Amino acid sequence: MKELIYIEEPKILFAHGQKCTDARDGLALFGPLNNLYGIKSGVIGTKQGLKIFRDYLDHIQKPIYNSNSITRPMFPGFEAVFDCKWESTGITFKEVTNEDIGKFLYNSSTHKRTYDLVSLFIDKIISANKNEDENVDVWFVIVPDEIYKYCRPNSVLPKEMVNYDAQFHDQFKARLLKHTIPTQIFRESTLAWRDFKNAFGLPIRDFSKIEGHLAWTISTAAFYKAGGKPWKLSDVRNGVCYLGLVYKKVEKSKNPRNACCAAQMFLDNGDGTVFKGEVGPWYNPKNGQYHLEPKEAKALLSQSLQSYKEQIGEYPKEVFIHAKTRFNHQEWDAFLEVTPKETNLVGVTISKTKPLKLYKTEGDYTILRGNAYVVNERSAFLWTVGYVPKIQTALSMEVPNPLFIEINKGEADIKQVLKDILSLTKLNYNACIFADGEPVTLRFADKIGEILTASTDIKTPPLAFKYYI
Amino acid sequence: VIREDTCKFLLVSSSYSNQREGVLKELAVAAKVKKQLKDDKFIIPLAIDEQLSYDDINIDIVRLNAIDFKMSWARGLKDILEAFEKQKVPKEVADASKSN
Amino acid sequence: NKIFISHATPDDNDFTRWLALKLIGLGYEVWCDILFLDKGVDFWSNIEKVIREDTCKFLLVSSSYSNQREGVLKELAVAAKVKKQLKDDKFIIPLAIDE
Amino acid sequence: RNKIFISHATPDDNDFTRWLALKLIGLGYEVWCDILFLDKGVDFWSNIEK
DNA sequence: ATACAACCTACTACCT
Ligand SMILES: [Mg+2]
Repeated sequence: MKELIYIEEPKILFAHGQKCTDARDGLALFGPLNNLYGIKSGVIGTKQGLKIFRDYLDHIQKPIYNSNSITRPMFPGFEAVFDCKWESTGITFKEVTNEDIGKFLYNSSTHKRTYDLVSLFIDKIISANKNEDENVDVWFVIVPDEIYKYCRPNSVLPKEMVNYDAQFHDQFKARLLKHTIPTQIFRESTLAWRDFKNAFGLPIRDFSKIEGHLAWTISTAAFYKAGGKPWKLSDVRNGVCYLGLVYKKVEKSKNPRNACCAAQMFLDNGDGTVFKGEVGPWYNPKNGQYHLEPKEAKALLSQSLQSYKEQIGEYPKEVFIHAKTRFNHQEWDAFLEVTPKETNLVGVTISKTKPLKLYKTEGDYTILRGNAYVVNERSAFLWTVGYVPKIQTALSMEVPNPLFIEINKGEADIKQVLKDILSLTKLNYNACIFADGEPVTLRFADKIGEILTASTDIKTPPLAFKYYI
Repeated sequence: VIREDTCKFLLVSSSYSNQREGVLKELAVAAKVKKQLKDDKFIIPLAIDEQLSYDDINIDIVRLNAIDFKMSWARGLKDILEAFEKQKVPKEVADASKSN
Repeated sequence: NKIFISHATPDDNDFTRWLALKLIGLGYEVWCDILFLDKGVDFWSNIEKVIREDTCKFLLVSSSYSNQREGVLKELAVAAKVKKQLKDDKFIIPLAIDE
Repeated sequence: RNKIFISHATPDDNDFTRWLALKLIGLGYEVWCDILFLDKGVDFWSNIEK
């Protein structure tokens, strides 16, 4: 009968140098680190979409409550939290006609339909960015639910109503990377869930008990997209750089390729957390192989080390490479040929496939979050999802799944690796929640990869995450 | 504490607190101290409930100038701080460590 | 269907007693704070309830003592709100008694 | 007797009233306005009358 | 090209 080890919950940092575990509570009490003056919003869509967005923007300012304010904290309003203005008066409208949407919506080919709709929105975006004298921080694209339903890669258009990825969101964000415009895509049913009902006279999506959670998530995403920093890590060490590598399949070309994207996190001399991407997805011409060539591995590590040195002044002491795959010998030897003697290379594999479930004997709740089961000096299990005493509820749904964290290559302390991963799980800026399951490096590398492998014509993409997430 | 300690009496005005017995007792005690202390602005109602109309506030409050928290809490807190600095309400140096 | 008379309690007692008794003798329901020998625990709450739910007219004894009396002014404000609610222009009828 | 009283519809004439009050204060005139000088938690009608 | 084990990704569907 085996033993477990507990890893303390990490604390994130907020305004006035105040540490907390919950992002929502820390934002409510102290506030963001940045001082944005206000958010100027550009809205694209039909007149109904503009009305929906204006109504939601007016609704945001007033406090919003949930069914339980212990499990899910309430939203006290946008300005009361972020201390900046995001009002409906600063809205810039670029109308898209319903007739124009219907002209391209009902087409035989899903590729042609999604390309036409994506181009219809992007043409207005770029025309307003270039030929209009007003400044817009974030562009909010209100999308009718038909466009969402009928633009999926595998979606089929009913016969009665009859490169680049066949997906509205990824192709939309991939074709806007040349102009560096942060965009937030909304569905009309998200902000007006009450007005869309099913055959039984009830809404399809019920946000009655989680209205404040929706407000939290939307407001945090909008604040991050406008150039604000809501929080940052507090316990991360100096001289260590975290890398996260994700491979994606590219079906745009005739020959399948495995594009590898990365995410890089570290600490600058100003105590600010530098978290960005690592792009120019290094491809592999062999189908089914998710291992980098020596040349591409050398290029990746050289670029990462050069970026770290430029931002700091010296090469990192430690480098951690979180990947969902296992590095092989040739790729690791290629990696080691770039690192200097002072830089220690550690390659960690993070997976969620191993089926180990721990059931509490005498309760209706689940295993505590932060528990670990160190298999051996190079392998452990980490429970990043589970019961959180602070919110008196579990992040998982039925029984949480563990993360099998294994130090595949290099020498490092396994407990330190688990602590680093559990601290990374607090850096998700796409959502305003308690810490999620996967580390932020792998998740954001996946988010980058899902967009960079949509459109082929991306020479040098930006590094900021507001253009991807 | 109402009689000997407080310099300002903030009252959260809502539909629940409009006719609550304990809140009314505290309001009566605060009114007594306000008359004793010759302080015209001892009681400050903060209107936070949109349901409770301005025509339904209780008799001890219907004459006072309230702070509107209905539309925005940030504006209400700005008004509270502006009144506190204008009325020379005693305060120490700001410190988030106490709140934490 | 009551008639509320607002006055300074110890100063305008003669005229208030005279008018209240005269109105009672003429067939009106008069609510005055001097027409209750024993006072209950809830006075101000009961006064506001009477003004909001019972009275149809609000006679104000306008004198020098009742000009700036806190209780009279509070009742006046509540009566103004009630008059606005009932859409009656002549709900409040002041009585000038002081030279 | 130095104050200058400005009467207006409180939530509808706010812009012009604020503009005029700030201007008149600019040239050294003492101005009393309910949107800039009326205290909080005070008997506002008695204060206005006084 | 068949059998297996040990790893890998892509694309939905439902809950709150
Ligand atoms: Mg997002």
